[PDB]
Amino acid sequence: QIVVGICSMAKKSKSKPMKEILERISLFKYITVVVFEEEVILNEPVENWPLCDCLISFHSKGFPLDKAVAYAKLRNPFVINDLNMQYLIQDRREVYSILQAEGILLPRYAILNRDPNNPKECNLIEGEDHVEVNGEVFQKPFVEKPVSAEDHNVYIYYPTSAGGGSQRLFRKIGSRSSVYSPESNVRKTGSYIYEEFMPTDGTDVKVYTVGPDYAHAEARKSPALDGKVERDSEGKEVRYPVILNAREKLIAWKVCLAFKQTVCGFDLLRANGQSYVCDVNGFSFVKNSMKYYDDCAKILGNIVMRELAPQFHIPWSI
Ligand SMILES: Nc1ncnc2c1ncn2[C@@H]1O[C@H](COP(=O)(O)OP(=O)(O)NP(=O)(O)O)[C@@H](O)[C@H]1O
Ligand SMILES: [Mg+2]
Ligand SMILES: [Mg+2]
Ligand SMILES: [Mg+2]
Ligand SMILES: [Mg+2]
Repeated sequence: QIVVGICSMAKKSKSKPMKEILERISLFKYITVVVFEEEVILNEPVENWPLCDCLISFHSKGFPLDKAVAYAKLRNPFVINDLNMQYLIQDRREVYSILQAEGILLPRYAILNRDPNNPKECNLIEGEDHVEVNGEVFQKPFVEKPVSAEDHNVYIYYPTSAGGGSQRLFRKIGSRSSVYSPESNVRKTGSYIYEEFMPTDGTDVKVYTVGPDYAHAEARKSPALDGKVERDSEGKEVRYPVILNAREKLIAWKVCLAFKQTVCGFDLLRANGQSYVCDVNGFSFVKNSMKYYDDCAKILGNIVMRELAPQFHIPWSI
């Protein structure tokens, strides 16, 4: 049988969507799924990791990407989500750089790099209602994102005309995804991307690809101006229906290919009659959609069969 190896932290490998999708992939007659134990990933050298013919592997906090890369070099499996690109996905500067090169619309932005080596170096000037970054003016409202994509402490600064202060976003704690601060001055230490605030209807469009020709999208309330998480009478976070237009289906095709991540999530801001990518997250599954589980598993299984059936001498059509 063709072995599909799953290599990620246990929180990811044992998540409900993963388990649901792996169940369905296992339904393919000629595929066996092997899920790598976290103790093995963390503690064993790659020479002892299980064999696989196709590798689905992805970084999250604590994951040794260096080892996954070394495993792939050692065993040369068919890789679903490219491993080296996952270093770049961790850095918002690298993400924005790739997006620009693909001709993908994104917010106007400037990178402020703080090198602690040089103290004479100053590339940001702050005024009451704007910053100047590398000589470029960003009037409030603007967004300030840590260069680390894993750092979810993204701030938004309000104009004096709106009451000033700032909204501090963070990884969702229970009932809140952000909070207002009276602080009107930008952060003094660290490197950041400053970007123009894009006016939307108050929602984010979340896109989930499974290869470049399949994209699932849904909307959620933005944490931008209000941190209170919306919850249904059951208890789940409230989501809204979305159908991607032609332009957006093309954005999805480009993002999937440009980052070499078969399974990829990214965010769109629908503003001023266009759609702007603000964030590229890499490996991401939809939660609580049976149709997504069905489609994702079928697409992945078909990708594996198409690629590997020939060398395994398995009958397979188109
Ligand atoms: N330029 C922008 N204009 C308007 N809203 C923005 C802008 N940039 C980010 N936002 C809002 O702030 C949210 C968080 O920014 P985002 O870049 O997604 O941060 P993140 O920390 O990478 N979040 P996550 O999706 O959990 O990985 C977005 O979902 C938008 O609601
Ligand atoms: Mg099977
Ligand atoms: Mg993708
Ligand atoms: Mg995001
Ligand atoms: Mg992100």
